[PDB]
Amino acid sequence: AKGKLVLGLDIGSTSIKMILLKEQRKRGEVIYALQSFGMKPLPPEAIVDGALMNSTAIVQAVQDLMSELKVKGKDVAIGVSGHSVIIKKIQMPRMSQDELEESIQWEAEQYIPFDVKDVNIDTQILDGGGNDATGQMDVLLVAAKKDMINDYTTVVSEAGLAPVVVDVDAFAVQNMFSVNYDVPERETVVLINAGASVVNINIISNGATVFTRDVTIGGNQFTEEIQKQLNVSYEEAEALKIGGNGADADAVVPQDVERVLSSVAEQVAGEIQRSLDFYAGTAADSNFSKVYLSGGTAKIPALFKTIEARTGVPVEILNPFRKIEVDNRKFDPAFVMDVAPMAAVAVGLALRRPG
Amino acid sequence: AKGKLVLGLDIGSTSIKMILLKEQRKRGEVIYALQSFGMKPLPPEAIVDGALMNSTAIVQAVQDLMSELKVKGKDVAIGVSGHSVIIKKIQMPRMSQDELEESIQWEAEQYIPFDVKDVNIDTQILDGGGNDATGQMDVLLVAAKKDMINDYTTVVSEAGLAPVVVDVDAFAVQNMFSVNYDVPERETVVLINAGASVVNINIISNGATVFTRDVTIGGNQFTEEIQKQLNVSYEEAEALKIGGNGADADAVVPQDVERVLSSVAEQVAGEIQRSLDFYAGTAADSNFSKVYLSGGTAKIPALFKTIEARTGVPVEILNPFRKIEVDNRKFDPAFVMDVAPMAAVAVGLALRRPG
Amino acid sequence: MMIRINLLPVRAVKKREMGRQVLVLFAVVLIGAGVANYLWYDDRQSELEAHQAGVAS
Amino acid sequence: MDKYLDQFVKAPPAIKFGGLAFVVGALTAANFFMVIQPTEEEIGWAVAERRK
Repeated sequence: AKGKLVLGLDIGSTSIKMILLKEQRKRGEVIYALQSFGMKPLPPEAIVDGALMNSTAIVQAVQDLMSELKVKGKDVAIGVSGHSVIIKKIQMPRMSQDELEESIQWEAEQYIPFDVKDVNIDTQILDGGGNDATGQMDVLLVAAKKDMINDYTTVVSEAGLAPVVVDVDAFAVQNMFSVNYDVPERETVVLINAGASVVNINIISNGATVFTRDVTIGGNQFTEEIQKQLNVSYEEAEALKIGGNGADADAVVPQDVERVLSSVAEQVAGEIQRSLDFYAGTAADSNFSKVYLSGGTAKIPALFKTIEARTGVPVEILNPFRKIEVDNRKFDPAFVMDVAPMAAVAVGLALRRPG
Repeated sequence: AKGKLVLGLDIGSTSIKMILLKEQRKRGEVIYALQSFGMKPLPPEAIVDGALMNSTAIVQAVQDLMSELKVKGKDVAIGVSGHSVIIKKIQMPRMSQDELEESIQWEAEQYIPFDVKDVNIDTQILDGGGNDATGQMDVLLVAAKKDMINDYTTVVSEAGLAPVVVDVDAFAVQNMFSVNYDVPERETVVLINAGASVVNINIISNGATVFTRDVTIGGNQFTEEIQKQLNVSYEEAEALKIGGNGADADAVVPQDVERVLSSVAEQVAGEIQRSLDFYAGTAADSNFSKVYLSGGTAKIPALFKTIEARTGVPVEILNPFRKIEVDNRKFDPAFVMDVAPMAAVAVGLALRRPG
Repeated sequence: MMIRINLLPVRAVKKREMGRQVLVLFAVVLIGAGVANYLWYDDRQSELEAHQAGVAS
Repeated sequence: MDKYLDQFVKAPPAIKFGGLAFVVGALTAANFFMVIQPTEEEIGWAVAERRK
């Protein structure tokens, strides 16, 4: 049946977040609108290497999410870990669906360092109806171990939730910006999601993904450098990162901290430069246009100006919540804006769920 | 038959307290009223890890309570240890009572790190009559080992007492404030009970609990830091805490003591901030309202102002005894006020007992 | 925009199918063995009738 | 514990069916043996009767 499911940030690693939008009625009109959202930091040991090592416990957390939410709904879309999925482009020939799925599996086979023992899904980077059989096939494959998917369906089964879509974060984060991207149909845009476990880059023409690349570096690395240089626990080093780096009174601490985080800033900048250079192969001659940031690791004070000057691209924070109606009597736009970067995916597969 | 039972503070750890209210007659009118109360510090070794390591001795204490009280009554409500109970929310579907109890057990099963081997009880966070079958079920489960319950029924059986209700302290402490909470039906209130073994937070809209969380930190930690820093016995460190921290002549001792207790003050503040942040997930944008304190650990001098400034919430002591009639010829309001925080639960399951 | 869904198709499907086929094979073998046990029972009832004729003799 | 429980929602249709099948195979072995033995007994009673 046609349900409006729900949306968790299941591979937040730092935080399990969840969002409910639905058909909100005002004055006889109805549109998608924010109904609830919820956030709880992920207890350690629940996720290791992108897999759910403690399914039942993560369940306890998710159920806390749902009751905090005060939500009736028990269907969910969610996402796999960027560390748990291989995303990559694949060229084939256009044919019948079965022959494409089998051919797709066959070509992925070498590119997957595991047996299959793999869950596979593709989508075509260009519309298949625009080309004939045998010509101009391009699918991109998302590939994953059963043990990961099975871990996640475990967690979901036990929260009393029923999954309908297991999506991927680099593209789920885009659904909030897809209209605004579809406004410029020939502009090349970059989208960085700097998370706690991984940083994704996806770069597009319009809301047509051209490619994606996932970098092991993330906010965990900043926190871990802070922790190393002041023998601090992870959580206190995390707080020192957050409030340490951005307070109006922080004038004495960007020496002590920035000197700690400077190697990470350098290595992130070099890895992003490297990724951009590895893309930039047919437009020899050109430059970039504009880009956005998502993920809480983005919120590092001044990091946006640094990435802007260092990558030669205007990098801007963006408010996902502009894609959904927000009742000002139930949510104030200021904070909603404040947690927009963390919640981008969390409302991402969320517009996926009343699709 | 319809009895007016009694009320002990069985998991006081620092103190076994007991209260008798009943239908008091004055001028042809009758209302609930305080009849007696009694307090004896707990013989240590009687409770270990929230269990009655020894029913029989605790029995001797409880019977001292009853004779001190001068009470005819031999029926009792009591409470389990916060360390002995798992309290947590649970989402299900509304149906027949049997199907809900079994379904409830089934969902709790993973969330209980023991076999069942567990006594289980739920109540619905919203009225069940307000929703149809299959939709909008929410119970919260209280779960406990048999060995604990059996320890307690042991102690009770031997004091000559008969239990009718084995309640939980985080909610029993609220029955004194339930009317005053029901006065603001949409205000979000926090209630902290800082005990000797545990600190509970329950936060409500009206007298409708929204959640509870139990923190291992408590007054025992303050006493134990005082003991560590001056190689004192537990009892003398406890007295130094009590009178040391609050006398008018204490001007020289809040350096010696406060420096001892400062790490505990910090860690308590951080744990309370953490709990509050882990709740605060649907009202992104909002702030707190008002809150109360119960438990003797609250009575730390100035702790209320500290928690008020540190948590961003007005935290106030409150007099439970306002819910019951008090004959000024048998009790003077000043002291009654003085031991109100310790006795909040002690009159809590006490209004539970002429229910 | 790319819309992907790793919610379980192929490997479970292949295993549910293999699970079906192994059971059909079990069923076929057991029906055949059944028919053998039968046919045997009939030759045995015939032999019993011949022998009871002899006993009458 | 739930990881085992979803291993139980994925697979043991196959494992339960299999167990049922090994059991029915055993029972058919047993009844075939229990029809072979009355054959031998019957040839025996033949050999007695003819000797009478």
